[PDB]
Amino acid sequence: MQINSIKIGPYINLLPLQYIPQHKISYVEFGDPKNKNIILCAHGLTRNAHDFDKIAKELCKNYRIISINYPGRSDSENLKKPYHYNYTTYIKDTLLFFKRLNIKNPIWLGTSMGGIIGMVLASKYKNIFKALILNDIGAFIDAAPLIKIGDYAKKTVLLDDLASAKEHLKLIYAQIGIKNEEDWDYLTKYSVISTFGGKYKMNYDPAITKQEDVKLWSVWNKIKCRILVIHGMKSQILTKSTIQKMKKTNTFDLYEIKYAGHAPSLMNDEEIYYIESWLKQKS
Repeated sequence: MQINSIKIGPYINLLPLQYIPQHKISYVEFGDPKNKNIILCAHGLTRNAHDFDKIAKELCKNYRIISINYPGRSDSENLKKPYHYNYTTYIKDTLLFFKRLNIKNPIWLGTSMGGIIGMVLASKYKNIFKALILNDIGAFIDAAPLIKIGDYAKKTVLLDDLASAKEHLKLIYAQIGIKNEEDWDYLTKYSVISTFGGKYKMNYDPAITKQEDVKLWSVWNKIKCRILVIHGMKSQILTKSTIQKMKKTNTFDLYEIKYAGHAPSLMNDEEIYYIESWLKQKS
C-alpha cells in the first residue's frame, strides 16, 4: 500500500467566481505502477480512499488501483473556504490528477459523491472511462433521505477511544452491511484520527457539510460506456423505481445486495469477488 500525493492548482472557477489555491491531493495506490489497466476509486461524501483498500488488495494483481482523497478528506489538504467544496473543483481536480499521473481510459468505481463525479465526467467526455461502476447511486435522489443523512453528519462528534469510535461507525454506517468485525476495525482505523486532548474525530474537514430533490437524468443519458450499478436493497438513496426509469434511457448491469443499504462497503468478499468477476467479462 503506497500513500503518495501531488499538488494541483491554483485555478479559477467561473460562475460563481472562485479562487482555488494550490492544494495537496493525497492518494492511495495499489499494484504495478506501469500497468495500463487502471481502476480509479472515488469515495463517498465524508469518506476517504481507504474505503477501497480491501477490494484494491484483491484486484492489484490484475489492475493498477488509485484511490483519490478529495480535498478535506483524510490526508488531503483542507480548502480554506467551505464553498470551494463543490463538483466544479472536484471535476477539475480529477482531470488535473489524470494528466499528472498519466492516467488514460481507466475503470471508474465511485461511491455516493464519487459515483456522481464519475457520472458527470462520463457524461461530459464520452470515452474517458473503460467502464463505470456506481455504488448505490443513480440518476435521481429523493430529498427526504438526503436530508436525514446530512443531519447525522452535521452534528460534530468527539470520541473517547477506538472502541467508542467503532460503535459510532456501526450506527451512522449501519446500512453498509459489513459482515466481519475485522473489517469494522480496519474501517475505523482510517475513518477517525486522534486530536490534542485524547478524543477522536472523523478524519475529514467538517466544512464539507457546509434541500430539494436531485436530478441527474441529463447526465445519466449522456454516459456512453460500460456501466455496473450496485444496489443495496434497503437503500433510500437509490430506489427500484429510479433504477427502472434509468433502464429506459440507458443500459447497464445490475448488482443487487439484499443485506445492505446506502451504501455497500465493498469490504465483503462476496461483493469484492462479484465485481472482480464482472470486470473479467470484458477485457
